[PDB]
Amino acid sequence: GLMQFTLPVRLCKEIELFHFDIGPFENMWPGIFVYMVHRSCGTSCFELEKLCRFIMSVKKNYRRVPYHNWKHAVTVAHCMYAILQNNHTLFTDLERKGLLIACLCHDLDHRGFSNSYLQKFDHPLAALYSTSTMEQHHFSQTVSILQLEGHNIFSTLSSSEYEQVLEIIRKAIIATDLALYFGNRKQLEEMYQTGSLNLNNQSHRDRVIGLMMTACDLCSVTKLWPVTKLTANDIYAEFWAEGDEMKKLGIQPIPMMDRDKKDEVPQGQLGFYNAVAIPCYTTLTQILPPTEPLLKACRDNLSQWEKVIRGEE
Ligand SMILES: Cn1ncc(C(=O)N2CCC2)c1C(=O)Nc1cc(-c2ccccn2)[nH]n1
Ligand SMILES: [Mg+2]
Ligand SMILES: [Zn+2]
Repeated sequence: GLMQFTLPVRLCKEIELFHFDIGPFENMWPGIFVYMVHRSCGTSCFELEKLCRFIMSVKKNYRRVPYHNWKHAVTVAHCMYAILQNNHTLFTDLERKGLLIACLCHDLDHRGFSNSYLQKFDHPLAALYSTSTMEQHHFSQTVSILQLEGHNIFSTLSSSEYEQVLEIIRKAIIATDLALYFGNRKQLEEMYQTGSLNLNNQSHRDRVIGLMMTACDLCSVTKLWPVTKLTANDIYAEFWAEGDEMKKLGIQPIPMMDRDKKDEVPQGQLGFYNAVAIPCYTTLTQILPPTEPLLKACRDNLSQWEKVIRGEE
């Protein structure tokens, strides 16, 4: 109870900033996550023995893939921490509880293949979940781990509070399906411009949390350029492996996943920043102004990708 998690000074200070990188020391990430729960939610909102066991079961159920791994989990959770600490009073206790866990669990048991590749492979999961295939699976994995003996970190919540947090986590994880992101941000864009946006309206809260989830999920594009650039290699390592697997199924993959179209990557990044990331953090900044540093960082990294194309690196 009187046991506070602490971090060395440089991390103590930098972890508060949107552009924080959690570092190459795997064994520190659990500690970094508990630190963030303790500062964001309180030291009393999870029994440490149950939280510690839950975290390590979540870690065990992430695969050793190049991008969709335990490091991605904790990175996405840190960006959510930075949003929550910069927008203190907007979020309920159950939202702070739910969303950090949502983020940590949001890619549980990812194989490093898209929903598209599962459907074309005809993977069993694609018969069980026709749309948002991996995302329904990640929610299903989250519930399984919550039901392991001694893992139920929500045990001391009322029956209704418990149902509310799992509903928050499910909507949060479903929203990381980027197919759902485009429609969600359009709706939020209209709602904000027309003045109809209302955070007392639950359906509107749900939309805002969906956007926050997209923003945290995409957060490699909001880092120092060397983090962004080197994370991009991991991202493309999964994409090219999927492109390889599409070729094995007899299907020419989209250029994004073709290791033969490596030359097209800089331009594909410009597309991605202009079509997905910049609009995401723009709308998020309008709805939550203290998240402006994510938009600024994203624009700086676009400008770095423009320099790669111009041959200035
Ligand atoms: C940076 N980042 N973060 C997440 C993602 C992303 O889409 N994710 C995470 C899994 C789904 C990206 C990304 O690079 N997306 C791209 C690349 C190209 C692209 C298009 C044509 C040619 C080359 N590349 N189009 N979209
Ligand atoms: Mg995902
Ligand atoms: Zn993710």
